[PDB]
Amino acid sequence: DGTTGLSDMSRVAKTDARLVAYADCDEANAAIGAALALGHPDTQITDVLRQIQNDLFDAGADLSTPIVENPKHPPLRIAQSYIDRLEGWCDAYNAGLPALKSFVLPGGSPLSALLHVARTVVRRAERSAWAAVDAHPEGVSVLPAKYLNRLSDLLFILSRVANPDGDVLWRPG
Amino acid sequence: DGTTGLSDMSRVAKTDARLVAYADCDEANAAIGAALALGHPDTQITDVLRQIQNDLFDAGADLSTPIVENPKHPPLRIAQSYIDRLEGWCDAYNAGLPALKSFVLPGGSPLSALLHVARTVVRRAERSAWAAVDAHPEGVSVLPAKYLNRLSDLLFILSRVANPDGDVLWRPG
Amino acid sequence: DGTTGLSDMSRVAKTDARLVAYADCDEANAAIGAALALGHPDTQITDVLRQIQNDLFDAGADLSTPIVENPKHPPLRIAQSYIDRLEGWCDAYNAGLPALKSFVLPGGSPLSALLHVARTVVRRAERSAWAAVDAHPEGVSVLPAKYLNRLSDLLFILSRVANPDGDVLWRPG
Ligand code: B12
Ligand code: B12
Ligand code: B12
Ligand SMILES: C[C@H]1O[C@@H](n2cnc3c(N)ncnc32)[C@H](O)[C@@H]1O
Ligand SMILES: C[C@H]1O[C@@H](n2cnc3c(N)ncnc32)[C@H](O)[C@@H]1O
Ligand SMILES: C[C@H]1O[C@@H](n2cnc3c(N)ncnc32)[C@H](O)[C@@H]1O
Ligand SMILES: [Mg+2]
Ligand SMILES: [Mg+2]
Ligand SMILES: [Mg+2]
Repeated sequence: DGTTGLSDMSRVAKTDARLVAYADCDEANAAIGAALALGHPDTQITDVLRQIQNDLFDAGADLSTPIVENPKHPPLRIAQSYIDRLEGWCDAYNAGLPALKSFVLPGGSPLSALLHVARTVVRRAERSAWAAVDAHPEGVSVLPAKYLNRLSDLLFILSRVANPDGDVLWRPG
Repeated sequence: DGTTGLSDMSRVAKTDARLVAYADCDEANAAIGAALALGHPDTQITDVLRQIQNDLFDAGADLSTPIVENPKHPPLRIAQSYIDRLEGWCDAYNAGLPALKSFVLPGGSPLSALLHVARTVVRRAERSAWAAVDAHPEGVSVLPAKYLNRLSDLLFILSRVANPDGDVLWRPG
Repeated sequence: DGTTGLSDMSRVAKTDARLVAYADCDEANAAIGAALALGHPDTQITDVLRQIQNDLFDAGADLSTPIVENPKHPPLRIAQSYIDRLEGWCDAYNAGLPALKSFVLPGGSPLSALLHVARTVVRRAERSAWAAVDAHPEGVSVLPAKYLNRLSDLLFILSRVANPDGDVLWRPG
């Protein structure tokens, strides 16, 4: 006990950096599910987020599958197209937003507040994904971490779109 | 400052593995409290979850109390009966559920979404509980970690029971 | 990739203890935003929490700014006045509360449940803040960690104020 398996049945510590990486993707997936279930976004944002939840499972499958020279069967890996899709969504959803000069106090709607929670969890997942690469520079792909990086940018953008209180700004004083 | 006490007044780093373990049990307890307060489960599931919250405090008391040869007064420890009770709940609640072939996108009801959040926090708590044992193989009991392990199985089962959207499945594509 | 910048443009690992500290302040800020957006506290508690969200950004700016002998421009730092303000709020809000003899099961209202979630995240942020100091005893200030320490005391107090189920107590049995 205290051990479990990767996608290739390889035994691993429940403390393992790869497992912590795709476990945090799970936590991020749940956080996005909470934003959907309690924030009730419009149908278009709902479809975007549901697609991200699908992507996050693709990222966890990538992280749970060691990189090998020639595998038994082709592995599921994140690709740059995943990230370019997030970039496209960022541009579209950020186009109507006014310019931001300072930090925003997270909150507002249930949807915007929960998108902020998901943002911070996703960024925690990203930190874990980079720690997985640091531990296995040759065995772990960096695209999962790069996908999580841009996802937090998108979640921040969507949190602003969804906020009816507008941008409540941080006054350093 | 930066130090605190275990159950025996022993001084400990606020970074300590045992403290991180029972602190994550606290976070898991709060997550379950959110599922209750926002998901409004039926009275039967409410009683199950409230009992788990009670168990989690028993687990934290176990984790905060070093194992010693003969203690001043008898310690509160998790027992196999705690875990067998969770196993019994898993079987009962999983009996009516259809067979699952793939991963589920967390979400659906407020209750099912928040049970997914609690699931991922509990699994984070489990990882912390195993790290506590690794650091003190002789001083920390493994039953807290084993209880958290099966609790995440139950929370997954309950999340399916509570979901009115059924199982929204991950399409790897 | 896998690197980012502190407030002084210094390059840093996305695993860095200082970054993990002010990232957890962000997560705590979001958690408080969720309590506001879903718990709908009265106007007075709303103003207290919004002020704390402002303080947390001040703490993150402190943590992201290395301590130096004579800086280019004066840094934003947490002060004892921040903490004394939290102490004042604790006393006021705890005055009407009955004496507590045991642990409370987190939950109750949406507000009180989410204040418990925020409490546990803030305590996680505190642990991270102390780890930042341990890593840079001379470069990181301890007042951010001390502010987070007392904030968790206040959030516990407010969670009791907000709970309509009163104190649901842990029975170790
Ligand atoms: C990595 C991993 C995860 C990671 C990341 C997964 C991801 N993002 O892709 C995380 C931590 C998120 C995870 C979570 C869970 N997992 Co998991 N996981 C694994 C693992 C190791 C690899 C999965 C994978 O990525 N395969 C790669 C993809 C491409 O394979 P695939 O073509 O989709 O085929 C998979 C599915 O059909 C899946 N599957 C088949 N039947 C079932 C039934 C259920 C309920 C689930 C969830 C999956 C499942 O298993 C196949 C092989 O992986 C497998 C064991 C293994 N060695 O394969 C366990 C495994 C799939 N996990 C399992 C379980 C139980 C779960 C959890 C319910 C644990 C929990 N209580 O929280 C959750 C469910 C989360 C959710 N939303 O559905 C079980 C499912 C079997 C069962 N009926 O008990 C497995 C088989 C391990 C085990 N034997 O206990 N897991
Ligand atoms: C481990 C520990 C926890 C851990 C795990 C606890 C668990 N799962 O059992 C965690 C991190 C979850 C925790 C949380 C908190 N704790 Co604590 N904790 C401790 C500790 C170290 C041991 C508790 C224990 O498990 N005892 C074993 C069981 C079997 O003992 P028991 O028979 O139940 O007797 C206990 C209770 O009566 C309890 N108690 C007595 N009066 C009060 C009043 C309050 C408000 C609470 C919460 C408890 C409490 O203290 C007795 C001795 O432990 C004690 C200090 C110590 N050395 O005992 C502090 C202690 C109980 N904690 C304390 C506090 C303040 C809290 C928090 C409010 C901190 C916060 N701001 O979040 C939260 C409350 C969480 C909740 N839902 O109620 C205080 C309570 C005293 C007070 N009035 O200020 C103590 C005494 C430490 C201190 N002096 O500051 N804690
Ligand atoms: C530390 C830090 C944070 C930390 C802690 C911040 C804190 N608690 O104070 C955390 C992790 C919380 C954080 C979060 C984010 N940050 Co930040 N962060 C930094 C950083 C390194 C220092 C900020 C600071 O504390 N300055 C000290 C205070 C006193 O300075 P100030 O007088 O307030 O001046 C600042 C503001 O005007 C701010 N600013 C100016 N324009 C904009 C626009 C936006 C959208 C934001 C959020 C801030 C911002 O930048 C100035 C210089 O820091 C800067 C880069 C740098 N080297 O300065 C990036 C920076 C401010 N962050 C940035 C971003 C993108 C974000 C996030 C949106 C990331 C995300 N996707 O989650 C979130 C927003 C969180 C929120 N609620 O608003 C950007 C903003 C620029 C832009 N338009 O893209 C910067 C400039 C880095 C970058 N170039 O990518 N960050
Ligand atoms: C926006 C600012 O937040 C910090 N930063 C960058 N990436 C992350 C992450 N994944 N998690 C937390 N903080 C991060 C850096 O300091 C950056 O400059
Ligand atoms: C279900 C899959 O999730 C991983 N796994 C097992 N236990 C945990 C845990 N506590 N936290 C996160 N991931 C876990 C293993 O890879 C297992 O096979
Ligand atoms: C109240 C009890 O909780 C533990 N404790 C103290 N500070 C923290 C923290 N920031 N996070 C988690 N647990 C903590 C100590 O054991 C203390 O005695
Ligand atoms: Mg980034
Ligand atoms: Mg398990
Ligand atoms: Mg404290």
